Amino acid sequence: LIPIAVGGALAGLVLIVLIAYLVGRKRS
Amino acid sequence: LIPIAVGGALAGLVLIVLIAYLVGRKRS
Amino acid sequence: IQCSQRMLSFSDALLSIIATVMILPVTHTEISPEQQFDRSVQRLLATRIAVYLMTFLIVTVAWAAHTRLFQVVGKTDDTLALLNLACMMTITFLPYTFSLMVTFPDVPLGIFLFCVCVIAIGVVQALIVGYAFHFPHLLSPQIQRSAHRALYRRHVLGIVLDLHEPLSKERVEAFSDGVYAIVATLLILDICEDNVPDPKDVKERFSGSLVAALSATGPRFLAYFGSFATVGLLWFAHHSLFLHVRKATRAMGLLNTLSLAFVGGLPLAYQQTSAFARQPRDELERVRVSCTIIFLASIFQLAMWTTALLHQAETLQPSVWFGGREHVLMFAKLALYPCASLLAFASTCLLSRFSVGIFHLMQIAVPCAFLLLRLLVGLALATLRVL
Amino acid sequence: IQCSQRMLSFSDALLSIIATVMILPVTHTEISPEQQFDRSVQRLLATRIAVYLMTFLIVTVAWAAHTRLFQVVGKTDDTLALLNLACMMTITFLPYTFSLMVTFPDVPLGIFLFCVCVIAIGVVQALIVGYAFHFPHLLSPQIQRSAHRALYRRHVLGIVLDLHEPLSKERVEAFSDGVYAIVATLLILDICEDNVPDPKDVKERFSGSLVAALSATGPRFLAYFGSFATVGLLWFAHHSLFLHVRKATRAMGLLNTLSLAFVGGLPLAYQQTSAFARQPRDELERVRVSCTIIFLASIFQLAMWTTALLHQAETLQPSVWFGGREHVLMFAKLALYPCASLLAFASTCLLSRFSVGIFHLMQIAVPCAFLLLRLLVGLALATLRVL
Repeated sequence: LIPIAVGGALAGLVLIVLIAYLVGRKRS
Repeated sequence: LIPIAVGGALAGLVLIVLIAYLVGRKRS
Repeated sequence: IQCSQRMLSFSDALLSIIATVMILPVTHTEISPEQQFDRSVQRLLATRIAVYLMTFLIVTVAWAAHTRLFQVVGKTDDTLALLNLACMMTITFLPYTFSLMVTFPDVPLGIFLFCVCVIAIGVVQALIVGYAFHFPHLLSPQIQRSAHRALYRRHVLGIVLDLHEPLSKERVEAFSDGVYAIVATLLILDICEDNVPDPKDVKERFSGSLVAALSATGPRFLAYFGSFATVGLLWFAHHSLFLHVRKATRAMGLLNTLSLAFVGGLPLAYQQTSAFARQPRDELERVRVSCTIIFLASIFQLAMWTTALLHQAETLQPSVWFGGREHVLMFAKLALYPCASLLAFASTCLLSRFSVGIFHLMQIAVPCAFLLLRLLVGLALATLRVL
Repeated sequence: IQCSQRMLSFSDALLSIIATVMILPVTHTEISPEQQFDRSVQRLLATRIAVYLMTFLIVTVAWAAHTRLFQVVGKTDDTLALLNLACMMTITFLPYTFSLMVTFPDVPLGIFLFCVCVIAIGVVQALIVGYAFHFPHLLSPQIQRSAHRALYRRHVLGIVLDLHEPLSKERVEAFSDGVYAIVATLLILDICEDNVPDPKDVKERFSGSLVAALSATGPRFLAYFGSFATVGLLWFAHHSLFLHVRKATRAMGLLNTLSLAFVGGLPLAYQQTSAFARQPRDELERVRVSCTIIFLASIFQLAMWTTALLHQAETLQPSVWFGGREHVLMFAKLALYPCASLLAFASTCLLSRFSVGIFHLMQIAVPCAFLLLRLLVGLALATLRVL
């Protein structure tokens, strides 16, 4: 059912947040 | 009836405001 | 360690909401059924108004205590923010508990619950005081500069467990703005909640003519227009007054509290005044009620300015002192509304049958008078200079 | 000519109220009748939620336009205050008109009325722009220092009739505080309105035992407790974040708008979660809904801070830069809620039958974690320093 799919969407959101943070760190 | 009496109470309120203003003016 | 401005602003918003909560039952009341069921409905309405006034005053007292407490405390940290949140949460219960107490005076449970709420507020404020005084750098500069701080650590605790004293001008402004904003938009909330034409409603009664269904509800829209205009102009007067204040005293705070408490009733007055009765005598009475409410609202702003004038030499900006560059304009600006409301009232006695129209005309007159106030003051002073 | 701070604060309060107005129908909804009338009630509920979201976004756009307009305009006078009041009054109609339009899409009257409201807002803002540029001393220092002001007099008019641009940090804080305060105390208003035990109610059902009547309404009190706690802690995270910002960009504003829009739904989530169903599977679904709403609310605050980190070199205070004295603490503080909400969600799949208890335990865990966050961060960093 959907619960795992919406959880995956949440995981994707946190992943884009993480990639933004890592990009900022690399830019320094 | 009361309307004139309550209007007189309103007049008394504005009168105390006026006396406060005049006291302040006199104190200067 | 960071500035505490924003947390106090948030607390003021919460306190405005909590203080004005009990107005909703009054406006959501069963306003006017025909054939005069007043003989029994007016007891309910008066009870609701009394509860509103009492709860507003209690919450204002709590807000004043909070303002003093965070006047002695200068800075804030992660812990003080959470403690303040706890204090706000416990404050939010005062209206419901007071209403429960008044509803069931014989049962001791309500009184006990009210006492519990008050004790909780006191305990949390005492915890904040202790935390602040355990870390000296958080107190205000004056307190931590002084060597008697040891006595104050117990003094403020004794307070939390006179007219010349200062209040925080910023917090007075914030709380007043919150209350004015809540009241001004008070009866658009219900319009949005329940006044959108139902498809079936228009289909049956109005045969699908949406315009007819919309026009059927004109009176409440007009009441909202009038209420918002009046409350906004009262706020404008308040804002103009307080732009010229250096320090706010406790007497000014009390007068401001009375002004706000009486301002709160305007939405009900306008709702009733547009709640047309069966015969015009009731309409004249409604106009009288609206005029007296407006006068009571504004006369206390005027009284606040006059009270501050008594110590203008220290309390006010020089520009408003006697003989100042804007003293006359300030007096006229603050006196406008009381004069118009009083004249509208008196018209009901002297020119009764035209008084409803005079009230409508006054609603249009006051805003324009405010808009041109400087020009009209200049004109009048120029004319009277050589008389 | 006086500072415009207070008028902008009042406008922000009004805008918060107007934006959050349409939440009331959602919480005042017919929450849960047994035997699953959902098959027809859920269309109504979804329509109401969609209307809420759309109206909130529209009013936020209007607020952003206002913030920019009074960013170019620096000072205020008696005329600008009244013009701003007119602008606010015309803004207040957007929710009702939008709801009317969506209610009757086929009838052109609703669309026409919405267009009328938008045109009125634009016209009033154009009047403010013209008045400001007709009197140079009111504009901000930068504009009136520049010699190209002639072009700007038309440019801003063209705007009122991109991610790197600045917003007013003060107005972002004010609007966010207004929305947070409105939402946090959202479902105590209805408790006060309709949840005081009626004397006859206790007399008949509870045989006069006021305590039994009071305990009959425990679930709504518990829902209010949880809602206020969660919203207050979210505001605490927001406040801690924004204490460390030098400048706010449009991307940060958009992320903040999303965060607030999703924050608005928490009262409904808690009301439903305490609206116990007939069987526990619905309870698990309710817990899942609450967890996802909380995660959506907080992940956007975290995203806002990360977006600001991309230009920290100019946007943030030095203390939060990479390698700063509080960078790690800030990251942990902003990441706390998303982590707890995500784990509570996942528990429903991995440890389902204990997930309701885990949600209750998380509600107690998060506040304590915030309270001790500095100490726990120090401990974890000390442990990991030599690993």
